[PDB]
Amino acid sequence: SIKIRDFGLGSDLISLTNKAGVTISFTNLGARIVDWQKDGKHLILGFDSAKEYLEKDAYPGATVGPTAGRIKDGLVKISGKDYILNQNEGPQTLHGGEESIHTKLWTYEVTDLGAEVQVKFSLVSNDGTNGYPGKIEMSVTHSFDDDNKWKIHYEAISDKDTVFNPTGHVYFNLNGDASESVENHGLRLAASRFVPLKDQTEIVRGDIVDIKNTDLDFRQEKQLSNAFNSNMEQVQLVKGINHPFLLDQLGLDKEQARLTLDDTSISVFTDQPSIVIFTANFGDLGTLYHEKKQVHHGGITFECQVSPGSEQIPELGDISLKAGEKYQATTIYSLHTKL
Amino acid sequence: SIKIRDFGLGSDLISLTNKAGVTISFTNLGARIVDWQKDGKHLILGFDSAKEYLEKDAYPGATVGPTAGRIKDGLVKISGKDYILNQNEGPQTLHGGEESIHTKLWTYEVTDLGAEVQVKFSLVSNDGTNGYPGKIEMSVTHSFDDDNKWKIHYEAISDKDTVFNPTGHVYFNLNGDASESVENHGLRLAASRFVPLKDQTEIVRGDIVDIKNTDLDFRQEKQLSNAFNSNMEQVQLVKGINHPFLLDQLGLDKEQARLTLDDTSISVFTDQPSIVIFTANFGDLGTLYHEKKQVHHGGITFECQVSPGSEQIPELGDISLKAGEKYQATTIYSLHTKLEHHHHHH
Ligand SMILES: OC[C@H]1O[C@@H](O)[C@H](O)[C@@H](O)[C@@H]1O
Ligand code: NA
Repeated sequence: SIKIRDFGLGSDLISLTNKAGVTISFTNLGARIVDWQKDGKHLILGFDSAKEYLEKDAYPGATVGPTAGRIKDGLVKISGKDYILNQNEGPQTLHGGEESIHTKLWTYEVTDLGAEVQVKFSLVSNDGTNGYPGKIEMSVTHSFDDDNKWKIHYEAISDKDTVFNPTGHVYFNLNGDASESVENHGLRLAASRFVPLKDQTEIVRGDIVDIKNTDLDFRQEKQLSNAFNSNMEQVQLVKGINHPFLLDQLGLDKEQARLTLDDTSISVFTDQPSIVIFTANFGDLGTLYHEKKQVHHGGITFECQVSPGSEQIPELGDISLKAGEKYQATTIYSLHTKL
Repeated sequence: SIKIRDFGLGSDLISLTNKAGVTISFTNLGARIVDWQKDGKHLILGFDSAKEYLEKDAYPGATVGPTAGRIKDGLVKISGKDYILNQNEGPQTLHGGEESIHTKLWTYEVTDLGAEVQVKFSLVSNDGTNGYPGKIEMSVTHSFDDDNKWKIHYEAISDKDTVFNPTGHVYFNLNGDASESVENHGLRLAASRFVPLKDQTEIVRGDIVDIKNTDLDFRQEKQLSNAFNSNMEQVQLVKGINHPFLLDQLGLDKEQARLTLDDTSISVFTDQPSIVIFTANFGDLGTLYHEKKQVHHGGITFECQVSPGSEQIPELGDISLKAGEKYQATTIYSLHTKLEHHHHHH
């Protein structure tokens, strides 16, 4: 079934309940995922109204871009030309700059296919918006089906050469409670390398490091506490994890990662080359979710996209988008319950 | 009372009924007025869903900006610097460029004051959007009261020195039918001069002309047909009216314009210096409004703002906005009955 309701400030809340009784909800504010629940338990983090997002934290579950992550000095070069983007974190351009697409009301249309329901959100990024050449017509399709597969499909077209590399910012918490650390969760991840950060500014350091046999090797399922109790300078630098992991094998068919807690597991699939993992290293902040004080490590993201830092490490890839070219991306979060 | 419902594509329809039974409605898509009715008659032009606006004509009743009208070659000078804005009408920048504010979903909050209800829509124009320095935090408050006054209040603040001169794009048609020309309406307008357009591109000519005693003089109420039937060059150039009228006496207190049809009048008050009037000179385009094919001259706007062309005619004004300086503009449309005797035949 589908239900639509006012989410606050003119935003809407779209909730889909599949054949299994599983419920997922989104909002046009930032084309984002608001909740995901089973047997009355939430699997991800989210607020209860639009205002909260706006007052507390605008990132959770949002579509971020046009470029996800940090860009050193807000500088990108397009067609051999230097362009300076909005700087919203020191000299860096983080998640597209201030007041980005995650804070806009996107238009949308719901398409019911029976076993699957789709919600297509659309937004036009005007040429010059936050320094980015455009215009960029974008759409993000969130769909949910009877197999408990939540999928995100992106598309974009620009009138001019530009840069484009958005991501989905859902935070998972299989504990179903923000006051509870995800350290008890088990993680498996098909990445043998990672991108170290320079320093507390969180810009990339400049190199690619092999994680094989370190506290960050999750090629074999392991509990998070491990990584969390590590003395790796990199873990110590951010106070948990806040890094791009390079997937070993590319392709939407491969389970790139798996988050498990008890009989509940989330599998991640993407056509992207990297997964940025952030463990809600907020320390004492205590943001409130469902009236629950958030704890350091009370959440974890799987941001699938091209690794940030390509400006300095070209090997990472290239986020350019040429005029007329159609950008496409897909990421899937599949839910499974053991028997 | 207040009612809200989905209007399509994610936009909402906010409907107000005052104590007099008059209803009016708005949508967050372009912080725009959708309808205004009296005794079941539409006083304005509007569509029935959000998709219509996007598919047929996105301007009607919208809030347009950041700069209303045409900027020759999309060129503005901001604090000694030249800036080139999005050019969406040939080399011209018309109504802030492509996919401007009128096309966006604004957030909004409703404030019930009893005899008055306010709908405050908000949006942020990011720095550099369509070439405009920002960011610009904007808000438009549409309000309706028990006295039948519909008021629009604009507010804005920029992080950088920029330009700002927005307007409301409502179209009136007292016939309550798009297929009926407004040439049968009576018009009174407190303006002695107007700004002629150079040619079909519609940029300003460069001069200010005195229209007293011409077919464009409405200081004393006259039927619109007088204008429509005129062969004055300017009328012929645009096939009707599509010009800025320089108000003679400024001030929010003065009735600058009055549009009448029989027993109904719409009075216009504003704190702006000019009123740009466009009479839906669409020829046989025939856009469908409520299943009625719109006729040439099947509507009229009163866009209150600083006149367009100040780039070329400095005398018109200064639409610049200094960083940190707060912009405000107020326009009011008031509805009356039997204000005067208007008994004609066309
Ligand atoms: O689409 C509506 C537009 O039509 C043009 O002919 C007018 O000059 C514009 O001012 C008006 O907003
Ligand atoms: Na809504």
